Amino acid sequence: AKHFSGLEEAVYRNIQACKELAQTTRTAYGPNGMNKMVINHLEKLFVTNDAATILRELEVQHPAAKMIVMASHMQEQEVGDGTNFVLVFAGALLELAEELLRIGLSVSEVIEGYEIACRKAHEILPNLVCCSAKNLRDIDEVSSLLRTSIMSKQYGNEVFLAKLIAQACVSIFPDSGHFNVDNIRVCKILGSGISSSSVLHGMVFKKETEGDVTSVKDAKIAVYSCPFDGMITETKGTVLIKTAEELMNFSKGEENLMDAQVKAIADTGANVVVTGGKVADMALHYANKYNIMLVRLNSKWDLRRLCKTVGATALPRLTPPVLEEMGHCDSVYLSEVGDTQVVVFKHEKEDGAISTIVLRGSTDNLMDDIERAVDDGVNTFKVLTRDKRLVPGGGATEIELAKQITSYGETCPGLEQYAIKKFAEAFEAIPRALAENSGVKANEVISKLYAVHQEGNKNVGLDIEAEVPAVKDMLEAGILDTYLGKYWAIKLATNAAVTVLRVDQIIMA
Amino acid sequence: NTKRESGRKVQSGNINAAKTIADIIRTCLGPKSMMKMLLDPMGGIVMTNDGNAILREIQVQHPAAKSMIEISRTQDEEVGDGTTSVIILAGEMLSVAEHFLEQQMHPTVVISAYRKALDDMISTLKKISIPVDISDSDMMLNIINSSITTKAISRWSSLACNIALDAVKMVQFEENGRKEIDIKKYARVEKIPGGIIEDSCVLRGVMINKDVTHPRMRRYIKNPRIVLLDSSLEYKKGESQTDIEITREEDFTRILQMEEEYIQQLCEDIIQLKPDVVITEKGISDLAQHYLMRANITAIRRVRKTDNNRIARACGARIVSRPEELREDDVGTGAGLLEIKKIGDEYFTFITDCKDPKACTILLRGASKEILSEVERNLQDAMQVCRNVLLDPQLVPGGGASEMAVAHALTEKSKAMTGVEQWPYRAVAQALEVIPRTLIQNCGASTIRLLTSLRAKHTQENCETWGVNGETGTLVDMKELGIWEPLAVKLQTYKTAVETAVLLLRIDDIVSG
Amino acid sequence: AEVARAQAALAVNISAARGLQDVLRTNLGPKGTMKMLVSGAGDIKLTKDGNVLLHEMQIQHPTASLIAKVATAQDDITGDGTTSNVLIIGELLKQADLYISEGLHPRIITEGFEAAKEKALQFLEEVKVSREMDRETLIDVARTSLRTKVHAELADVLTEAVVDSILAIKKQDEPIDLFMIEIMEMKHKSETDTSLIRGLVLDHGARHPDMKKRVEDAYILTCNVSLEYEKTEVNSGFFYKSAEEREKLVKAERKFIEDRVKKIIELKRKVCGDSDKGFVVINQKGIDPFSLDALSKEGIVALRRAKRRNMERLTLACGGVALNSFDDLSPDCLGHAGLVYEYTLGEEKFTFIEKCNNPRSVTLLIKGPNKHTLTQIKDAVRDGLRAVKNAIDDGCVVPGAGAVEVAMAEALIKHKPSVKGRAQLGVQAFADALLIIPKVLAQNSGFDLQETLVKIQAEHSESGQLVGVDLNTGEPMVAAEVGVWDNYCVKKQLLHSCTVIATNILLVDEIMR
Repeated sequence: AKHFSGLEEAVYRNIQACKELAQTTRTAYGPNGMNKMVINHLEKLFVTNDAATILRELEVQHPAAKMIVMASHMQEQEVGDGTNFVLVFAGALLELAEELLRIGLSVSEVIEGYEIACRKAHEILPNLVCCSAKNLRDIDEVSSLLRTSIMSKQYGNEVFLAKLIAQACVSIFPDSGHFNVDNIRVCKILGSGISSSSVLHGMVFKKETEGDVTSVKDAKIAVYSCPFDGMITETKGTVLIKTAEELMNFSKGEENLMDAQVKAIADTGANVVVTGGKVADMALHYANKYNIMLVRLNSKWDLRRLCKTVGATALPRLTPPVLEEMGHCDSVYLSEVGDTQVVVFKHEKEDGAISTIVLRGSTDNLMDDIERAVDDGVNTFKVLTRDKRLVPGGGATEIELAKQITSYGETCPGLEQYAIKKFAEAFEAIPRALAENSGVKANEVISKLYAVHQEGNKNVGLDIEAEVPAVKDMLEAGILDTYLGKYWAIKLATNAAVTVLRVDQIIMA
Repeated sequence: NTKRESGRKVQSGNINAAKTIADIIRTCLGPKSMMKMLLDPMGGIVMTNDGNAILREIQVQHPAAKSMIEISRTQDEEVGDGTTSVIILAGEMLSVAEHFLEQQMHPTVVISAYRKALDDMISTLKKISIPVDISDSDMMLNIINSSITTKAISRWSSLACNIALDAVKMVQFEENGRKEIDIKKYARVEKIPGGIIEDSCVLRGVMINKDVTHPRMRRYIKNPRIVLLDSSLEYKKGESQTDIEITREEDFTRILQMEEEYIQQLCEDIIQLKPDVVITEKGISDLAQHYLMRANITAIRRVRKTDNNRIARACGARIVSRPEELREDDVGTGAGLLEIKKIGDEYFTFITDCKDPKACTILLRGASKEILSEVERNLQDAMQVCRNVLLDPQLVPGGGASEMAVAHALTEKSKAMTGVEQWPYRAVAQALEVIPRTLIQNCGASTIRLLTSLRAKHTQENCETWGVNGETGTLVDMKELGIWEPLAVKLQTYKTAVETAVLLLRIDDIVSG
Repeated sequence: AEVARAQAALAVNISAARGLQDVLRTNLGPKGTMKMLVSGAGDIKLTKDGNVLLHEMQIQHPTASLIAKVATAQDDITGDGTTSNVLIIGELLKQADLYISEGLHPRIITEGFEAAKEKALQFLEEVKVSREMDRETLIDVARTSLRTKVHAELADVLTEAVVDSILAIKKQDEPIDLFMIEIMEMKHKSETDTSLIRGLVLDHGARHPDMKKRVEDAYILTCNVSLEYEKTEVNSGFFYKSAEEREKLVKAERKFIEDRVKKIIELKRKVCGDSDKGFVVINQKGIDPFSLDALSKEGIVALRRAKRRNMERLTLACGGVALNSFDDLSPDCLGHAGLVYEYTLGEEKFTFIEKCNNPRSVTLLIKGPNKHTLTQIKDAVRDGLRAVKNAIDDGCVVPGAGAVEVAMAEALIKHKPSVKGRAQLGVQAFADALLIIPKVLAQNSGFDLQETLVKIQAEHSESGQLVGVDLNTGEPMVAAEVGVWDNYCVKKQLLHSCTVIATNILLVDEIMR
């Protein structure tokens, strides 16, 4: 990648990673973010305060950033927040050592100072763990629990989403205690309000849904990418355009063709025949006359969505579905989902593992913002299934370690002494990532947070109370992190930065 | 078209190439040995003690650099070695005299000087050429390992010289040309892949690797009998011309089948007649030689008259139309051995053929397939010594004072032969002393004053036989140094070199196209 | 074309030699770092292995040729010393260049190198002791071996699994591991981890509930040319061409499936009884869900996707024979695996064929979520094993961590070569080239290299205490003490490639372009 050299990657590319990584947290992380416009090769305005998205929405021009970008993603994997953390925190890690270089402190030397401290962190981490809360059937406990993660990644409604997002994951598995990486596949539907966004379950086809409901109770489907446009391998679908008479004649044969089609599926049984392909006129009205449910123009996503929940496979060929190829759902029915009429399947006692939260608004950005938020809620649910542990929100938690980490550095010495106390500095950037996102200074806060001096309820969040920096109790605020997420957060950021600290510049043939 | 060129401009470009040609190898030549690297346009290193390599591999500088690789291959053919010598000697001899003498301005008095130094070479050579006995493979072995150690190899010097000793004697022309001048066609060199020097068998004759390609063929039969065509192969090579159909897949095949079936019946006419070998100089076909190999008849196929001719006398095989048709015989034994010796499953049939014209393709064995080449080269220039010492037991002690051995005798004759020619003679008197002094300059110390002391030692004590050591730079006996220089090599490299110099002296104009 | 001459022909050689060599000093020892080379793949390679980054991407140099030559064999011979083989010659050269910079012969300065390496090889032979094949004894080496190769925490975390691999050897004769390397890779939640498994493991398995988890009596049917065919050792053809052909093709597959599963199940019926003994077919392609189910209810353990190389170690582990069909077979060809197990960690189904009749193999499941991790943490395994195996492969080992380094340098007594300074100078750059091993380690930490190094000598200048740079702290240690020890193959061989390539420099006095 880089023919470039001259002690560049260390003194230079590493901070540029932090550059790319900063402000994508520091004004994007907190009780809220502050919007970051993005236009992909798919050209549209994408507002992302979520670390993972905007990172992947940008394309890495570094070997440097290339490494730790995943450390922020794997957090969204592992946690669902503290991804902006890895942006700021791991971004706040090495730029310290940028001094150590000009301080005349080596790489392999000062890594150790950073190395041992994550343990000391991971050793301090269980301390400031503040109580804990778990009921996987609580929407309420989980609502405030999903708050901290959506907050950082959502400028949209924190509480009502927390009411919606802690609904579905609790609602789709009512039991829970077993939770799927994807237990909720939101059905994104534009229109009405972001409040019109609601919580449904099972599968939803927002795609064109036709025929008619002959069973709202029974949901049986053979999921197909096969066109009923006249694509079937039973007979040979053959469209003849060579003469207008030929066109008219096959359409007549198309009635009996579709009679070989949606019949053959409901021959195995079916209600919705899930059609990822196309349906022509004589076929449509036949299946309308055959009175099978045709959801039409199904894209691969709703397939990939529905393909998992029923256990059936979308077929580009039309055949009568085998047991494997015919899906069943709890119930298939037409309900306005967030008050827009589309078909909504039911999988809950089906084993569920798909909730459909209709994500709404009058613009995609409304439907996209919560889309950034809801998964953090989906994420922290499993983070809840893993540990019940509550550790308060960001910016209160860091100061307690740092003070110890600093006194730890005091007990550290040997030339990594301050290299540990550097790690002690990587802490305060998180409340600063809130304070900067708020618009006041952490030095004040740091002054205050070591003035008020206690550590783990004392933090300023994104506020209009942040005119003057004003501390709130994170555990108490309804902003509730966990041990793991922080323990995950520290880990990768401590992991990815010290190893990109170990890099050299690239020789090229 | 219409063109004219001038003199020193064309004369200096000679040296301009000739010098650079002469340069790095004189550090590569002799015990002091260096790598002449080429940077490929491709960017790769090519590291040689040989100039022709880097020369050939790169842009050809027209007047001089085109000339020498030729006289190199002229020299490389002569004794087998000394391309490096010729190319450096000429450019050397082409340098100091010329401009000096060409500011004195004359082609010709320079030309006569080339011969006199080349003559002052000859005599004091053959004067100080030390006869070393061929009756002793030893007194060959002492000098034969000496010229296999020329630059980088003391290793294969042991084995390859062993192979070369009696081979050169065994090497014969087919005129009974002797065999002291013997070529590397009659010495023939084919390295045989794999095996090891412990596996090495001494083949003083030829290997016919065509002879046994499969165990079906005659093997370990003392001497073959090669039946050439003419009856045992009756004559039909043709085919019956069956119809062809592009429709059927089989009709394309059956026409080609009918072509091989007649030699199949010619090789069948061979089976009953029962040769041990059939040489088919027109050759045989694929399915036919199966029939050949039925009767234990090895087929030497599509082979020239002479390969058979030499091998026939070499392998001791008659030349007949048919075992029941008698012109009688060529030779029943030229070969005291038939060895079929295999590395891999391809049988390399090594037949040691006593004093036969043959190929004398001499079995040589490296530790692997690859280093066989150097062994061959170590075997080639080992034969060089033998053929040299078989030619002239006289050769000169070496380590480089041989190059002085002429140089100072020139200085005396410059004062003796005199004329105005002394000045070319004196200007060519200088050329021969840079090369050993370079070996001694590769040694450094004072390579200059030592050579003057050598130049003393030349006339003081000894011209060459007591010389200077090339990797040392002390007064040494080039006989006691054990580095022996073939007399003929001196007759060759110098001679060949002076001529390209006379050549590039002769041509002061080069028109292109 | 372009000829580079003399010191110009020398410069870029030693210039591209030492400088690029100097580029690499972030590494070599646990105080060394990783070095990032992004290949043309855009791959992030952070490596402390010298052998690696040479060939991958290296700034174009003619010198980039010979460096790729020597350190290859260094990883080939030992597996370590490769990160070492870099830093010797430049030191040697930077020191040697002076004499040439002082106008002395690369020729003569060559000859002190060659002369000096002996007494160090002697010293290596002298300063070594037998360091036994005991794992713990090899740990200290494996600890340290991977250190010169890679990072300590990575050098450490493998050292557990490392010597265990060479512990299971059969009295295998190799300096390196072949079959003890079974590389399984999983995307993990731990970047650096490796699951060490004895014997072969199969890349993927096939799990079924009726399919036996751990099969202690396992008659191994290796399988190929799968259920899609009907009692055929040859893979037949398919028609997917037309959407209609795809439909009529895949229905007969059941019968093709039916044959083999039948042939399978009744093969269990012969040898195993009905379900009475465990049984394993290993279907090295997919297993069709019928036979996936039908072999499972049979009692057979049907394994999906074993590699052809998994096939290779497969029948040796169970001591049986491979079959390319699913079909009734002589019971001997069914291999008996004292254990066939299948382990699913995440997505991958790891078949454990254990109690391998030949424990020629063990299995290393490489972990990382990230490529560069999965890339690199694999890398340390591969060189170190080869290195560390030398600790068991050679009962002799020799101290690492600088302990021996200052000793030969002290013992060299450069004036003892009195002959010229051919030797006496070339030995001087030698003791210099020796100590680059403590240098970079004393370098990479605080102080200086010398500042600690000059201790190391003055420390071991008190003789008999073999002292070196403490690997990480760049400060003195005795490497014999902890057992931090570089392979008898590491240290003995290393000087050889070092002396020759820097000599190759000195033998190139010209590079043409």
